[PDB]
Amino acid sequence: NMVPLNPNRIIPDETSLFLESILLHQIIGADLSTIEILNRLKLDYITEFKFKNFVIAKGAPIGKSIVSLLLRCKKTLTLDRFIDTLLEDIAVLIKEISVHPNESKLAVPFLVALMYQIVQFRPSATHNLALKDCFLFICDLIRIYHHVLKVPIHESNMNLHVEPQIFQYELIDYLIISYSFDLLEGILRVLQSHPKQTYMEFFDENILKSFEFVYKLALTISYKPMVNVIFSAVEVVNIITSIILNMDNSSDLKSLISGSWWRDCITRLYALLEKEIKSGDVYNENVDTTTLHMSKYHDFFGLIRNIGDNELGGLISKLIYTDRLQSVPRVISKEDIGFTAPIIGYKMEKWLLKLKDEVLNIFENLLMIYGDDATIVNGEMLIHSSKFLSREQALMIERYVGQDSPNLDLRCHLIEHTLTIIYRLWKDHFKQLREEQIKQVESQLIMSLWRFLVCQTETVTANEREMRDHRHLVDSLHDLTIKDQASYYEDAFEDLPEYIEEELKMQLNKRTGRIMQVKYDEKFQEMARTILESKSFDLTTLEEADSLYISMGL
Amino acid sequence: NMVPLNPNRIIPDETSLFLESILLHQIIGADLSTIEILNRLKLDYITEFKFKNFVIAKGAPIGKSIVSLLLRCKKTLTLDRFIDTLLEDIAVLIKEISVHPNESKLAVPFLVALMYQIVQFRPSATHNLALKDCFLFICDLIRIYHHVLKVPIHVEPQIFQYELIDYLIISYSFDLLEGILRVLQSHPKQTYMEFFDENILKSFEFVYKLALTISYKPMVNVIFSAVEVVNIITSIILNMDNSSDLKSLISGSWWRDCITRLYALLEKEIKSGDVYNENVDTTTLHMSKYHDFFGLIRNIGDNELGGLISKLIYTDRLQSVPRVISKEDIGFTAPIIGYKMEKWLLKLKDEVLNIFENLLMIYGDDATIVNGEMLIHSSKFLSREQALMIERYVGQDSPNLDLRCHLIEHTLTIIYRLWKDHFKQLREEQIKQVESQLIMSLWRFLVCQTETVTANEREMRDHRHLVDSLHDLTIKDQASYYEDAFEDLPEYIEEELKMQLNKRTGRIMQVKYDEKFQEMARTILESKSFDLTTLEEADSLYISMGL
Repeated sequence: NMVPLNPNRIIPDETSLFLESILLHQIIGADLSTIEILNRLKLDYITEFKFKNFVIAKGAPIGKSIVSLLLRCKKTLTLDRFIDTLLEDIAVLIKEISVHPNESKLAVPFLVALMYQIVQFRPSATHNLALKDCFLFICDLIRIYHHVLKVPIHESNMNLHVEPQIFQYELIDYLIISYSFDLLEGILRVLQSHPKQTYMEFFDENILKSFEFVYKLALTISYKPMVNVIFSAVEVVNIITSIILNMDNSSDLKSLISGSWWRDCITRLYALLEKEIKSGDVYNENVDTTTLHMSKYHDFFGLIRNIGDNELGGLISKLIYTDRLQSVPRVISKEDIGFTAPIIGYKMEKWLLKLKDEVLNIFENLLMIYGDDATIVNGEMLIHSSKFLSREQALMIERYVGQDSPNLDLRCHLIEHTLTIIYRLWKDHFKQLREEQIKQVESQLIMSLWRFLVCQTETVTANEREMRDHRHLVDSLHDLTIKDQASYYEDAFEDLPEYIEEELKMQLNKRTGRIMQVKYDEKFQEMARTILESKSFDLTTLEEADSLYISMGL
Repeated sequence: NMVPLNPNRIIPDETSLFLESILLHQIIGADLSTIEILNRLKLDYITEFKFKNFVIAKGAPIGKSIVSLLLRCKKTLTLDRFIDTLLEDIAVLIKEISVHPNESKLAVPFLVALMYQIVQFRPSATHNLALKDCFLFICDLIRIYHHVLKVPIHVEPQIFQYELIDYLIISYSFDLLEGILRVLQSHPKQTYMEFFDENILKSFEFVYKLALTISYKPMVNVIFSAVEVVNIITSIILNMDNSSDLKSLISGSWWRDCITRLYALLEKEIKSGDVYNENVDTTTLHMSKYHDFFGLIRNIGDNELGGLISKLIYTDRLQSVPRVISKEDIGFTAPIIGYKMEKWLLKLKDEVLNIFENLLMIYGDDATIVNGEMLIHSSKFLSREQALMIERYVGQDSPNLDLRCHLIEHTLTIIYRLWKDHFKQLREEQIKQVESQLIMSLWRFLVCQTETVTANEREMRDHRHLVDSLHDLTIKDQASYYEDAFEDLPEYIEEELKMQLNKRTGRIMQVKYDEKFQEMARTILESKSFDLTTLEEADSLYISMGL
């Protein structure tokens, strides 16, 4: 039963694999490895930089120097040390060509991207000090680029959108921001999977405050934000909360994070959830931020996620001359970027949908961070939460079913889950909710519960006769998915073994029922019922709960 | 007691450290990661390139595709297959730029430098098939550059057009042949024969015929490269136990057609005072303003063009054509470079007579290559350099005195083994044609038998203070820097130092030679394998020391 030592192992040098995954590293749509995009850039307003042998001479491609750095500190460090050292060095570079307001700072985006490829090449050994370094670092960089993150909601008269149609530097700023927010996500991840015996370090008031300023610059309630940064900021909020739970000695750091500071998170995050999605004009200047757009004028994927078309990634395939040592880079253009494939809008909206899954689940995570709570959840996480829950009931009904699009099932699963969030709030966090706010939203609460309730008996099919017709009229997308998973996307789900389609006929059927407002899992239905029929609090008037229920029975 | 273990044995991969060396490739003076060097090589004319996935276009740098390969080729290929893939792909590059006379070839020099980091990376790892092919592809590139194949001996007036391009790549490519065959040498003594292909040896015979250019001024970096290639062949010969097979492949015509130009080499002069001077050619080893630098192993001395190798790639601009490497913007403070060049060409002459004495060893029996013409020229070398040393290289206070001593003593070994056993080639033609050289090679070590020269400690120390001052300052550099127990000595180490130095400078003086060497020039006369001197002539030399 020996498992033999292989006396001639060939075990990789992961720092070497890293050196590779750097020198080859290419952003989505680029002509070059983005490292080489660096490697064709000399800049004339930094004659000579050094931090620790990183001379970007007066005649150096910022690449030339950065790749050379990869080589030097490759010879120097071991893996964790090299992660830390590229962090520090590439950062202090990002500063010295970011706080230098007259030079071509297009190294900076891919430098941040390099932060990303670093931290998320070896999030195993990356460590708190340089984590916070790059974190706070590009945070202050985003405070450097106050202009784009805070551009007037509609350019009020005086302010004009007469911009040089320039995703050129628009890319520079936006790219840095989103890439670095994804780097914040990955830093949270190194600590997020890091042992929770050691969670008192990468949390500090400086993390919080830098994020204050940058979060507020991105979720610009007064100006016209962009959806990559909105995604990214709310994702950072999300992982922040994830660790607010996954920190064991939680009371101390929950004291450290200010209650008013989560509050200033969630004012803007409720603001988000109440901002909406106008696909037909998502690639056009729409209404005052109540229309998440990610306009083609500022449009690429992002790093742990690909929401746009990344059309402007193609113009990164014209980002530099690719035949010239450019001093300032090749245009990317806001006008050129963006009847062709509204699947573009559909996948991006499937994101924004998953975004609001993130939002609901991290609102939910807040719900857990406090069992006994404070100003962030003061019945407001019933007000705004159930307001979203009922807004999505009303939208799914009034349009989205029949609108019968890719969104349907994902949205219905996640808003029934936000129903469940309402449920556990109204049961365990039932302690907080006081009269003033249960009166501000008695409406939403009671009738959202009532809507889900008018279903359980379901005398229609209770089977797969023509509720499968419904599975075709709306769940046709998930029918394409059952086809695709059985024919393309499962090693075993070809030649079904006859104990699974017996289940399919009803399971996918109640999936499309949850799409079409009915036949939610008995779990779901009694969740919704018990939220309302909890007579322990007179949410319902006992003499009229009969008039309520008699829409179904009871 | 027991040897201990390790929880996390963290071995960098062989290819990991490979990319280390490769990416940070650098050549003395080429100040860069030579991969980056390559990154500064765009080629407009050729907008179409692809061997094993080698995309290249107008403003698309050779190096951009070099990094491309290096990187994904690490995860694709293994150690030696990585080597081979680089060899063949970057060799297709070598070619299609070489056969592309319209473009300039700044690629091939550092491409070949990359080829060397490859080649050197390991002997055992590197595989002889790949090594085989690399040399063949270099020969194809030389055929593509037929116009600039050799250095034809006044359009050339301080203008480094193709001199810093094709000719620079020629020195690089020649140093590549050299190190290629050196890693072949290092390959174990069992598995040469696949390398031994008359394709290989004929192509080399041609490139040697182009390097030791007797009729056109032969660039000395190239001369060194070629003679070292010959040394490598003769060494792989001494090594392949089944040497009969390799010797069957190497034609007697190959032997002759090479060793004859090696004679024409060993009898070109070594003259420091004019080494870096293009004056009397076919004698003085020029390599002056025209062209001097390292190549791929050579530490030619200053490496004057070294920093210019970096100055070949802009390292500040994308260049389609080479950044000017100035030909005589070059260096010059004091001829310690000429002194080390004397020592360098003296190690070249050493390599020549070394493979000579080495073929005299293996071909101990009758040999069409142990013809005694060997006797003639090699004994000429012996007596000639003996004369030069005792007549001019005395008082000269050089380190090169030691190396001329090496020359004479080693050619003594050669002609002596010729004397002792291998007269089966010899006839009276060579006997009387060179009897003076042999017999006086004999007496020069005979007369040393006095042993009353030193006999003491007050005189040879001063003799070295006189002439050996150089190697004395070097034994002091030794006592100070280059060894370990030069402190609180056991009273034998310093004594050995002084005996060795004293006998050493004596050996510079052609007196008090190693008594083994005294006998190993006595026995040729006194042992009657050949009675050079009759009884009416032997005493005529016996008188010159007493006897």
